[PDB]
Amino acid sequence: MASDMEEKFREAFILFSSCSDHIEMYKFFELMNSFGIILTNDEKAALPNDINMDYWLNFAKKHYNYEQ
Repeated sequence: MASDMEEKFREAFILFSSCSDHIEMYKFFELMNSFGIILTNDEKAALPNDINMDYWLNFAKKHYNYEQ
């Protein structure tokens, strides 16, 4: 389900951010790739410097491939 996935997204943010309010950019790349999300270079360059859980949840709901 989508709710199932949102809980997976949340727990993964906690893991990849080491329990922090903001995730380092290179760890954000690891986090998104762990869910199959591949950004283009200039999409990466457009990410804001400060990435919190709500940013990641909105991002993951937009980019995740629910077919796979």
